[PDB]
Amino acid sequence: AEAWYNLGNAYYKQGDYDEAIEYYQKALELDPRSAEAWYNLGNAYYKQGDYDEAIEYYQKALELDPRSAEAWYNLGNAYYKQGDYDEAIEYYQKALELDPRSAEAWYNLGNAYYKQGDYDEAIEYYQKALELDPRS
Ligand SMILES: [Cl-]
Ligand SMILES: [Cl-]
Ligand SMILES: [Cl-]
Ligand SMILES: [Cl-]
Repeated sequence: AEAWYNLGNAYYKQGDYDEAIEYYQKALELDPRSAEAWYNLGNAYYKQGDYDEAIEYYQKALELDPRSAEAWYNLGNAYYKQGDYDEAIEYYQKALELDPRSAEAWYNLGNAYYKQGDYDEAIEYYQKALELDPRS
């Protein structure tokens, strides 16, 4: 499983996402408990703009490792890309539970409320993002 997974990563690093997907799937066929293989398979589909597959595979990663702030944040991003702003808020909130000092998560939480027309909530979360990164 380790050699298929790292072959997938060597493709992913070059932006060869079709091949990354092929080889991550071979890794998972052999070891389906690898949170990291599911998460990176999700990432390869995300990079291709296939958000339905990204969401499916991030959800599997997070079943195996619910302490992955990165998987929560990227699941929020995949739902944001689909215009599902309440699910973006749901998963950004989980990422911030695990890393309250993530300027990126505060900012994207702000952008989900902005897309809903809740501009005062957006202001609140952009203010938190700027408390952490005043040069953004
Ligand atoms: Cl992970
Ligand atoms: Cl889940
Ligand atoms: Cl929604
Ligand atoms: Cl919160």
